[PDB]
Amino acid sequence: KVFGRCELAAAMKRHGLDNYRGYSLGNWVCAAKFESNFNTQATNRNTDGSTDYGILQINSRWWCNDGRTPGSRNLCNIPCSALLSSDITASVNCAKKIVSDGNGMNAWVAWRNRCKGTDVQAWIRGCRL
Ligand SMILES: [Cl-]
Ligand SMILES: [Cl-]
Ligand SMILES: [Cl-]
Ligand SMILES: [Cl-]
Ligand SMILES: [Cl-]
Ligand SMILES: [Cl-]
Ligand SMILES: [Cl-]
Ligand SMILES: [Cl-]
Ligand code: NA
Repeated sequence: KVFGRCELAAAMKRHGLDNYRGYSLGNWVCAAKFESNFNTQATNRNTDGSTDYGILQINSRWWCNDGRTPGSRNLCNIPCSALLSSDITASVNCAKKIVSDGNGMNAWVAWRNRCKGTDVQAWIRGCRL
């Protein structure tokens, strides 16, 4: 599924991601924009052989099982395919773990490089929330 901007903001808020660990909703929408362009089915293969999955491009090195990332963990206790669903529950619940791991949203390099320090409220501007 390719979410609309405000549609995704609303779904993230319903799943409790707004201000989670102090990160306002616009931070999460901005991250999803640059990770996946709001496409739940996005996948991308990393140089180390791991793969990133879903709207927040969650990595199989640590967070989900795909059966093809040697030496990896599955700390969200999910198949990586669950991160591609039109229902964002699994991605949100796993993102909550990731953002709590110590480095906050810097875990998403694209958030650090493209969202951090910017006017992230623009990503939710105009949305009925
Ligand atoms: Cl689509
Ligand atoms: Cl957009
Ligand atoms: Cl915001
Ligand atoms: Cl594996
Ligand atoms: Cl594990
Ligand atoms: Cl699995
Ligand atoms: Cl949803
Ligand atoms: Cl980047
Ligand atoms: Na894994």
